[PDB]
Amino acid sequence: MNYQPTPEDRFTFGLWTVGWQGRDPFGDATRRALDPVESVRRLAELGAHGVTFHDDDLIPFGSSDSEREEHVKRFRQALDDTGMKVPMATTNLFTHPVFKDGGFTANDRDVRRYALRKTIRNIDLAVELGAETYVAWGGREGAESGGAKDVRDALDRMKEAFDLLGEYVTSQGYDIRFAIEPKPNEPRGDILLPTVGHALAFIERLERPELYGVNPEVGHEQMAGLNFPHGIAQALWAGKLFHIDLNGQNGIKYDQDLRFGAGDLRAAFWLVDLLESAGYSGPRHFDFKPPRTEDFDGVWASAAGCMRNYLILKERAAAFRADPEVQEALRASRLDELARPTAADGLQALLDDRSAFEEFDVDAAAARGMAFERLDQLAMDHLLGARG
Amino acid sequence: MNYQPTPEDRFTFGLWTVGWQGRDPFGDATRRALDPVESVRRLAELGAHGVTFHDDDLIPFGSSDSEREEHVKRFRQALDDTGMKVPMATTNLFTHPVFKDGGFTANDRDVRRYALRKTIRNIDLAVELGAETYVAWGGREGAESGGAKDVRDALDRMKEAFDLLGEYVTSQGYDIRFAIEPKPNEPRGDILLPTVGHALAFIERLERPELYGVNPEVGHEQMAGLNFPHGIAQALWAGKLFHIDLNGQNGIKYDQDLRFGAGDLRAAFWLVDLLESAGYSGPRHFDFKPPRTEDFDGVWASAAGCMRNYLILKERAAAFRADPEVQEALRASRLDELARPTAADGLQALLDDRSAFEEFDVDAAAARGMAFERLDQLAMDHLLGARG
Amino acid sequence: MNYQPTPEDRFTFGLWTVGWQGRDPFGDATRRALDPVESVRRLAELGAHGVTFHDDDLIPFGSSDSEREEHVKRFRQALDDTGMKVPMATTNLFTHPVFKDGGFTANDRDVRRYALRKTIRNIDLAVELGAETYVAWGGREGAESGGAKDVRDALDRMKEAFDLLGEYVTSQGYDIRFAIEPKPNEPRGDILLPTVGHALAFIERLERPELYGVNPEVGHEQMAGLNFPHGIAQALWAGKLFHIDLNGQNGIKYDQDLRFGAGDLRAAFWLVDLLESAGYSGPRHFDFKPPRTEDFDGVWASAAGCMRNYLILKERAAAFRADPEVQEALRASRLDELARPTAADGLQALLDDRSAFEEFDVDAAAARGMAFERLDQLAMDHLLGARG
Amino acid sequence: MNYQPTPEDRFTFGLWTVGWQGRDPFGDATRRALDPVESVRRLAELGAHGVTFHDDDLIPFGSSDSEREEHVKRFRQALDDTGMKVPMATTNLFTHPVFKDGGFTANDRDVRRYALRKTIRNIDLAVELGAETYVAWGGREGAESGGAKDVRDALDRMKEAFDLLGEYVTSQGYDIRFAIEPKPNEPRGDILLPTVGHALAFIERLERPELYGVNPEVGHEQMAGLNFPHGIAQALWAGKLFHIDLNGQNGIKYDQDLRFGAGDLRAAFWLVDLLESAGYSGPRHFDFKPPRTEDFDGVWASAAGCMRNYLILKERAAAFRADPEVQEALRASRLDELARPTAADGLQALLDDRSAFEEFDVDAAAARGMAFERLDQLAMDHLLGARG
Repeated sequence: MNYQPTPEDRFTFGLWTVGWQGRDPFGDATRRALDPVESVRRLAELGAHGVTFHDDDLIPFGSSDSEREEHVKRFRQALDDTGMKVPMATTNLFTHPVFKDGGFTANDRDVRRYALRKTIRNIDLAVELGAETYVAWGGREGAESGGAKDVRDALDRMKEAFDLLGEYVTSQGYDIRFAIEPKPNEPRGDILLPTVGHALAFIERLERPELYGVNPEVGHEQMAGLNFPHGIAQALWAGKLFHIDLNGQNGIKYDQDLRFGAGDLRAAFWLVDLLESAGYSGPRHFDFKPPRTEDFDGVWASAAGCMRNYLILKERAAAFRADPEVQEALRASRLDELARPTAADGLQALLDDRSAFEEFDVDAAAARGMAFERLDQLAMDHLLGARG
Repeated sequence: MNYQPTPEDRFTFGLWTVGWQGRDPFGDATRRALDPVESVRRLAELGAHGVTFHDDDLIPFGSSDSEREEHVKRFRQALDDTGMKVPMATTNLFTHPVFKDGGFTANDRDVRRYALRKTIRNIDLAVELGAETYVAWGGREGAESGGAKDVRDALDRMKEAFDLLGEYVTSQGYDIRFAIEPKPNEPRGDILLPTVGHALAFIERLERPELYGVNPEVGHEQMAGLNFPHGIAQALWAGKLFHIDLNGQNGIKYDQDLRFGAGDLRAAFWLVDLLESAGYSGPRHFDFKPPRTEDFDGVWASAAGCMRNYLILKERAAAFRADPEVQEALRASRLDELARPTAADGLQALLDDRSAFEEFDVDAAAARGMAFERLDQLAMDHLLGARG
Repeated sequence: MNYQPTPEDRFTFGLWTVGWQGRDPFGDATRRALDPVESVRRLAELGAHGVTFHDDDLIPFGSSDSEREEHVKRFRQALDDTGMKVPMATTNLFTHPVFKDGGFTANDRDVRRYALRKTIRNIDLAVELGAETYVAWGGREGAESGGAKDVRDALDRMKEAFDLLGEYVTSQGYDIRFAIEPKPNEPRGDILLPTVGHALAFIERLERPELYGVNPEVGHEQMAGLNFPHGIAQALWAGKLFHIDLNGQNGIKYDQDLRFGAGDLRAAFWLVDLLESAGYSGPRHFDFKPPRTEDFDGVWASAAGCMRNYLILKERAAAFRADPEVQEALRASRLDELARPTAADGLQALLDDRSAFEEFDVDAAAARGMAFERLDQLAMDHLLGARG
Repeated sequence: MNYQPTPEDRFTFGLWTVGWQGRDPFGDATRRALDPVESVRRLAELGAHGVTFHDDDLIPFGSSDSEREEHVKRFRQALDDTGMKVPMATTNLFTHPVFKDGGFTANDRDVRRYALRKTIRNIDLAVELGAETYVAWGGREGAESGGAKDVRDALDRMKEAFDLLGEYVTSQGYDIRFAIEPKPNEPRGDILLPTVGHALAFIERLERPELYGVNPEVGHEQMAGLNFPHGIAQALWAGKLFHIDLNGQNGIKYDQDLRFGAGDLRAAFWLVDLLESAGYSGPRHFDFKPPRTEDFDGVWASAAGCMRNYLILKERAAAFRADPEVQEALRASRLDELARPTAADGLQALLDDRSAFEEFDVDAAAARGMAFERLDQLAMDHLLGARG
C-alpha cells in the first residue's frame, strides 16, 4: 500500500532541475555539475518516465558542430540504455548576456533574428529525439522601466516570432506543438504574457492558433496570488493544456521552485483532483530546484519526493470523489445543477418564463444554504486520511 | 496654466462612487445617502462629462414598475438640466443575498435564470438613457473552497449567459457592446476571469466575439501585483479596450478604491501616456470611494482630485514625448528598432542569412548598453517637472 | 480513534464569529442575528471551552445601565447552565463612525478620551466575568494617506493610552493582562503596529512592560506574507504569547477569516507542532467567519471543523516528533547542534581557537549536506498519514 | 535651480552596488568587474560623500595577510586622493557555500564560530578605516522548511552572537555601533527578524541594547507590503535609526534594488519628508543595483539618479511643509491635536470627566470630516510641482 512510481505515471524532469548547482543571486554554487548521462541514469532508477532539456543544458554554448554531435550521441546512448524518453524540449533565451533585453522582443533587431535561429536549430534536434511539445519561456521578454518597452510593438514582435516558428514546423512537416509558459516577473521587473490568461488570449491572435497551447507552472501563477487549479481549469476548458510544470511556492515572493507537494498543499490536492478527473494524459513534469542546502543524496530525495507527493494526492483525491458521502454532499451543494444549462429552452422561453423573475421568490432562494463548509471539511478529512 | 476639467475631457463617475456611505466590513456608514439627482448636479459643476449606474443604484431593489418610472424620470430631468450623459451602465449581481454564490455561475439554476432576467431588464433601460457600453463585473462568480465550484462547468454557464445577452441585443437591434470587468479576488476568495488576460481569452470562445471587450480597473490588476499599463497595452493590441476604470491602489491587499493619482503614481503616468498615445477615445471613468474619514466637502474634493491628477499627468506625458532629448534617448535605447519587423524578408531568407547566426558576433551585441536608466530618469524629471 | 473535542482542549470562540451575519463590503447580510445565549449553548454542545466578546457584542451600543444589566444577567445564566468560561474580552473601537480615524490615536483628542473611557468600563465587566486576558485590536489606528497621521505623535498617544490602562488595572488590583493584536492593513490603508514584531518592540517602551503581551492571528501575519510559526516562536522566545487567534488565510489579500486548517495547511501543522512542543497553555481561540454562503447548519459545521482540524494536526505533529526515524533525521540535520551554545567557552577562548578560523577547513564544512529535504518529506508523510 | 549633490549631502554607496556585474539567478554577468579604486574615484566625481563595503568586496576571499594589506593600502590611497569617507562596513556571511544554512544561526556549531571570527576580523578593519556603524544582514539566517530550524534555539544563537560582538567592541574600546538589517525573504524561504519591528524587539533582549539599532531598507519592508515611512517613524520613535538603505521596489516580488526614486514614488516623498523633518543626520546610503541591461555609462547615470531624486523630493517636501495653505490644512485635519496629550490631567481626572463619556456627544464628533483628501491633494500638487 505504498507509493512507488513507474514510467507508466509519466513523471518527467528537466536536466536543469536535479542538475541545479545552487547558485543564487546572493551566493556561489554548493554542488558540482552533473553530467546529463548520470542524471538520466539516476532518474530512471527512481522511476521517472523521461527528461527534458534546454539546448544549452545538453550542448554547451558555443560548441562546435562536432562536439555537439558527441554530446547528442552520448545522451542518446543513455536514453537507449535506460528506456527514458524526451517528451519536451525548450530553448535557452535567457542566460547569455546577449539576451539581457529579451530574445524574441529584444529592442535590437539583430538579436531577435539570432534568437529565432537558435530556436529553430533546437527544434530540429527536439524532433530528432522524439519530443512532442516545444516549450517557450520568454524569461527576458519584459522590462524594469516604462519607456524601455512599447508593449504593443513588443507583442507584434512576439507574434511575428511565433508565426515564423509555426511556418517552419509546418513546412518541415514536423509533428510538434508549441506551449507558451507564462511567468509574471523575475528575472525582469515585469514579464510579457504574465499569466495563463494573457498567454491564452495571445495565442488566439496567431496565424495558426491550433499549434499553440500553454505550459503553466504552479509557482508562477502563485507569484501573482492566483488560484492555480482555476487557471488550469480555464486552460483545459479552452483545450490548450499541452503540458504542465509542477513544483511548490510559498506565496508571493521570488520563485522558490520547491519540490511538488511543498508550498500550498491544498492547492496541490485540488490540482491533482482536476488533472486526474479531466483525464490529462500529458507528462507530469517537475520544474524544481533541490534547495542549495542539500548534497547529492538530498537532490535525489527531493526528486523522489516530487513523485511520491503526486501519488499520495492522486489516491486521496480518488477516494474523495469515490466516497458516496461526498457524492451526496456534492448534490447537497448543487454541483449537479451547475452542470445543467441555465436556459436550454432558449432566450424567448426565458423572457416568457414568469418563474424566472416576476414570480421568483428571491427570499426563499436566498435563504438556501450552500453547504460548502461541510463539503470542504470532507475534502480536508480525505486529504489528511482522517475519515472516521 | 492650471488643470480645470471640461466635459470635453470625457471624465465620468459612477453614482456608487461619490455616493458611497462609508460602510466597510468593520464599520457602519459615516455619511448619509445622496440622492442621484444631487450627485448629477454636483458632478456637472466640477466639470464631469457624465455618470454611470448599476440598476440598483438608480431604482431601489424591489421597486414597483411605477415607482421605477418616477425614479427614471427624475434622473432624466437632472441629465437634461445639466447636459450630463450616461455612457455606461451595469447590473448589480452581487449585493442581494440571493447572489451569495454568484449570478451567472450560481450553482442554483433558478438563480442563474433570475440573474439573466435582471440584467436584460437593465439593458433596455441603459439603451433608453443612451449608454454605449454595458459592463459586467461578476463579483460573486467564484469560490472560497475547491469543491464548491467546478470551474469548467462554471465557464460553460458563464459563456451561456454572455451568448444569450448577445443574442438579445442583436435581436432587439441595440447598438450597445459589452465589457467584462475582471478582478482577482474580493468579495469571493478567488473570482473567475481574475485578470484582463483571462477575460480576453474567454471572449474568444463566445459565439459573437465582436460584441465583447474588457473594462479593466487600475486597482484590480494591481491586486495581483500586475503591471496595469502592460495589461492595457495588450487589451489595446487586441482591439478590446471598450472602457476603463481609473482609481488608486497601494499594492496587494484589499481593494482600496483610492482617487486616481493616489497609489502607484508612476504607473498612473505610464497609463495616461499610453491612453493618450494610443488615441483611446472612450470615457475616463472613475470607480473610486472617497475614504470614510471624509464629510461631503471631502467627497467632492476627492472627485475633483481624480480629474486634476489625470490632467497633470497628461501634460507631463505629452511634454515627455515632445522633448527632443527624450526622442534621441528613445533612439539610443532602440525603441525605433523594436517597431521594425524582425523578418519582413521571410523565413527562407532568415535561414539563409549567415549574419543572423553563423557570423553573428554575440559578444559585440552583448556589450551594447540599452541606456534604459538615462531614459527612465528623463521620464522621472518630466513627471516631477524637474527638467533643468 | 476520532477527534472529538472536550472543554479540556481549551477551544474558545468569539461571539462575533459564529454570530457573523455575512455583511461584507459588497453585500447585505445572509443570516439573521444570533442571540448571545444561543451561541453559548450551541458552542457548549460542540465541545467548546468558552467564549469571548467585544463590549458591543454583548450590550448593544447606546444601551441604558439597566438594559445593560439585563443583558449581562442573561449572559451569566447561560454560562452557568453550560459551564462555559470567558477567558478573554476586548473593546469595539472600530465600528461606530466616531472611531473613523481611530480610537486611541484619533487626531481628535476628545475622541481619544472617549475611547479610553469605553475601554475602562468594559475592563471592569471583563474582570467580573472572570477574564484573564484583555485584547486590544487597533483596527482604526492608521491612515490611507501620508500627511493624515504623524506616526511618532501617534505612537506617543498609543503609549499614553496603554500606560493609563496599566495604571488603572494596577490601582484596582485586577489580575488581568493585556494583549495587543497586530494587523498590517484593513480597514485602514496601513495600520499601526502592523506585525507581531512591531507590537513586541512597542511593548518594551511602555511603563510597565510586564502587563502586556501579544495576541497574534494566523491570517494577519499571512497578509504581510510572513511565516506565522516563526512569528509565534519569537513571541514565545520573548515570553509574550499571552493569547492566540486561529483561522485560515489564502495568501496576501483581504482578511478571509476562514476556519482553522483552511488556507495554508502546512503552516497550521507547524503552528500546532510549536504550540504543543512549547507547552502553550492559554486558550486556542478561533477568530473566524463562517462564509456568507452558509446557513446556520453550515455555521456550526464550520465551528466544529476548526476544532477537528486542530486535533488532527496535534496528533500528526506528535507522531512526527515521536517517530525514532524523525529523531535520527533531526540529528542528521544537526538540530541538536543548533541547541548547543556557539561559544560557552567565552570570547577570549574563541579568539584563541585556531580551529575556528586559521585552521578551519571551510571547504569540508561547505560540502556537508543539511539533509533538510529528507526531513521535510518525513514531515509531509506524517501530516498526510502516509508513513509506509 | 538644479539638484547637484555635494559631499555635504552625506550620500554614500556600497562598493557592491555600482560594482554589481549583473549576474542573476537566470543569467551570467553582463559587465566586467570594477576595481574598488575606480569606483571610489567615479563616485567622488558624482558628488558622493563616501563608500561602504563587505569584507569580501575589498579583500578577495581566501587572500593572504599580505595580499590583504596591499588591497587595503590601495583602497586607502584612493580615499586619501578623493576625500571620500567610509561611514559603514559589514560582513559577507552569505556568499560562500559554507554559509548555505546561515552564519550566526547555522545548525553546524563550527560554522557559527567561524562566522563570528570572520566578523570580528572585519570589525577591526572597519574601525581602522573610520567606520561609525557596522551593519549585519543575516541573509542566510532562516529556512525553506519547518523542521530545519527551531526558531527559539536560533534566536538564542543569534543573541549569543550579537552579545559576543558587543563584548568585543566594548573590551577593545571601539566607538562603533551595530545596526541590524531586516529582510523578510530571499535568498532563504523565510528570513529571521523579517521586518524592522522584529529587529527592534530582538534588540531589547540583548545584554547591552544601547549598542544596537536598525538599518532598514526601502525595498525590504515593501517586500512584505509594509509602509516604509511608518516603519522608519517607529525606529526613530525608539531612537534606533542608526543608518538607512535607500532604493526602489515595485511591490511584493523578488528584491529589485532599483535606484532611489523608482518603485513607489509617493512612499519615497513621505520618507524624505520624515527624515528631513526628524533631523536624521546619518548617511543616506544607496543599496541598489544598476539593471543588467546597462553598460558602465548606464551604471553612473543610475547612481547619479539616486542622489538627484532624493534632492528633488527634499525640495518638494520642504515646500510642502512651508506652504501656509498646507499648515492651515494640517490644523483643519487636527494634526496639532494629535500632538497634544490625551490626558495630561491624569487617570482620576479622566474618570471624573463627564465630558469624556456620560455627556460626550458621539454623533456630533462622528459627523466631523477629517479633511484628509484635501490635504493629500495638496501633497500631490507639491510633489508634481503643480501648485497653481
